[PDB]
Amino acid sequence: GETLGEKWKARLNQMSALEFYSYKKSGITEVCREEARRALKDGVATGGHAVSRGSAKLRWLVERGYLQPYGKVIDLGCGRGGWSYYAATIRKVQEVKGYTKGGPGHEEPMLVQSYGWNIVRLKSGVDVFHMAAEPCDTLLCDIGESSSSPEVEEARTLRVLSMVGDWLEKRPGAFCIKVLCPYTSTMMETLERLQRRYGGGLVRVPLSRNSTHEMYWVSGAKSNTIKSVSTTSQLLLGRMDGPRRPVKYEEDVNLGSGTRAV
Ligand SMILES: Nc1ncnc2c1ncn2[C@@H]1O[C@H](CN(CC[C@H](N)C(=O)O)Cc2ccc(F)cc2)[C@@H](O)[C@H]1O
Ligand SMILES: [Cl-]
Ligand SMILES: [Cl-]
Ligand SMILES: [Cl-]
Ligand code: NA
Repeated sequence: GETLGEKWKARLNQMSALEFYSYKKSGITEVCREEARRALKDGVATGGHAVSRGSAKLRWLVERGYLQPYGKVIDLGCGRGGWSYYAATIRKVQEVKGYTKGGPGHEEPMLVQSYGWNIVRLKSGVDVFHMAAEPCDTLLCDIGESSSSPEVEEARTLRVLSMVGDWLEKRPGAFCIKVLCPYTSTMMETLERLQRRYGGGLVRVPLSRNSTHEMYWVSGAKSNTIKSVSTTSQLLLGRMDGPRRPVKYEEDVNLGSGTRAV
């Protein structure tokens, strides 16, 4: 039986360019990035700006208690560093190590001086699938590239989750892991097994675009896998009908400036 998410994906692939353009942000939550983009383009490192939209996504989770970062944070797939720099502002966090592949077509770490920047070490040139897991207190991972093929998205998600398992075996107390494809029958079974083994639960972040079914597996959630995924599928399906709905806005995160004592 085709799941609601698989029905959503088939409809998404049937949309014309114009339908997709109007659908992808219909009714979502967004931060306005115009000020940060201008400041970062002008080389301003001290204005508090987030380096990417990722800081707002992690903020949404942390402010609601979906995880409580602390201690040594490892950020797999850090990109420019939006999760790493947000984590560095958190009182209980004491060290942030981000790893990202970089190279052609992939974002490099951005060096800025938001609050806590001196406890952040971002390393490019690192493929985390070839990296030995190391102990940490908080494990973050934001890897997963969209594909028009749900079979490709499932294969990519299984690859991420297999890799993350090696890190979870070190028993971090807090975690946030992107799940690109939660919506196939096989994926829901896999995620249920992983929740039984490592805990946590799935949450949909409302800053995600309607064009992806990504959910985050986070240590502070506790929810039925099938219900949480199906509720998201129905939400995304419902937004395909009717008029385009307005975007809702937070102000972009401001991460301040200055160093931290450690
Ligand atoms: N195997 C990999 N090893 C290391 N880094 C990788 C690997 N595969 C992908 N990446 C990089 O992961 C980043 C994913 N970003 C992270 C955003 C970050 N949390 C922030 O807040 O700035 C999200 C993402 C972007 C594009 C996309 F298509 C899928 C995910 C990227 O920089 C990858 O190069
Ligand atoms: Cl990715
Ligand atoms: Cl991927
Ligand atoms: Cl929950
Ligand atoms: Na690059």
